[PDB]
Amino acid sequence: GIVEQCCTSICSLYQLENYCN
Amino acid sequence: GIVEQCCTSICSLYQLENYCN
Amino acid sequence: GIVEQCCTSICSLYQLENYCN
Amino acid sequence: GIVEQCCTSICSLYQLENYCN
Amino acid sequence: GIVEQCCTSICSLYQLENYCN
Amino acid sequence: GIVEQCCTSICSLYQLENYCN
Amino acid sequence: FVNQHLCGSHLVEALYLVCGERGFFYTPKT
Amino acid sequence: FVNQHLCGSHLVEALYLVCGERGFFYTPKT
Amino acid sequence: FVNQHLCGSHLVEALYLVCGERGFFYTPKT
Amino acid sequence: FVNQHLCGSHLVEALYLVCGERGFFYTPKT
Amino acid sequence: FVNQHLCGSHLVEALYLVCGERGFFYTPKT
Amino acid sequence: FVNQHLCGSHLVEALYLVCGERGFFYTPKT
Repeated sequence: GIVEQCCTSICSLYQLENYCN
Repeated sequence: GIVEQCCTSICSLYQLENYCN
Repeated sequence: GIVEQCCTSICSLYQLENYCN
Repeated sequence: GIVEQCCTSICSLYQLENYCN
Repeated sequence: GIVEQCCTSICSLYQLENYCN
Repeated sequence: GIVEQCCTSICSLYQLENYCN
Repeated sequence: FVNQHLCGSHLVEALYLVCGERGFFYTPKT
Repeated sequence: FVNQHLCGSHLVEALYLVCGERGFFYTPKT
Repeated sequence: FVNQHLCGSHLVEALYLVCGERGFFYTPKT
Repeated sequence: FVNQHLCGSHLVEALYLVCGERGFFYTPKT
Repeated sequence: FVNQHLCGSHLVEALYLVCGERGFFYTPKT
Repeated sequence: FVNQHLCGSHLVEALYLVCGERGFFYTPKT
């Protein structure tokens, strides 16, 4: 997932990077 | 109403059309 | 109109009030 | 504070003015 | 591209669908 | 200034940090 | 989490997006 | 820089903010 | 529903709208 | 008037709105 | 308080902000 | 295309995002 983990209490910078292209 | 029904869990496309002008 | 006059350089408070319901 | 009191149920106009510069 | 064609004057619905997953 | 330099073509990360508290 | 007073500002974004060339009446009262 | 079709979504944010407990009619046509 | 970290980005939108020609200090700490 | 770097944040809002239950790939490069 | 369907439109704003010159894949499914 | 009066509401979104746990002073005057 990507939105569930972030739309709860915000994700870490390094976590978002895994979805970056 | 219009905001109460939509700000809860989002409304259907056809529901919004009733408020369109 | 309403958007043309406001999306240019912002409208006055009293101007928006004319569109308020 | 400023965000805690406003991100709950919105603050009053006069309250925000205290943070204005 | 995707942003260049849309951030100019908005894209068509069918155009955006090509980027949908 | 702060908005004039950023609302034009976006500012650098280090530039924004100067306005951070 | 604020309230309708700020949540509705985004409901309208999609609302007129549906209409496109049309408009709509928004009343953040109900 | 898009156009009115996306600029108006933010004009409304302030529009109903002025009204608060009131509503308003928004027509992204003119 | 996120949190203050994203809710405050919209509180400021109205905050400086009130000031208009003035500014304000925003601290997403409390 | 900023640039694509801030304009695209709103293009995506409508982009996934179209998909709804679907997703999409966004590249603010072109 | 809406839902992910409107909350994600702002998650992406920060998402591509991190990438900057890069893109990303957004799927409002999970 | 509006002006700084609406463009700055999004500059701040990224501004405090950088600070995260910190705040910042925003003056839509210059």
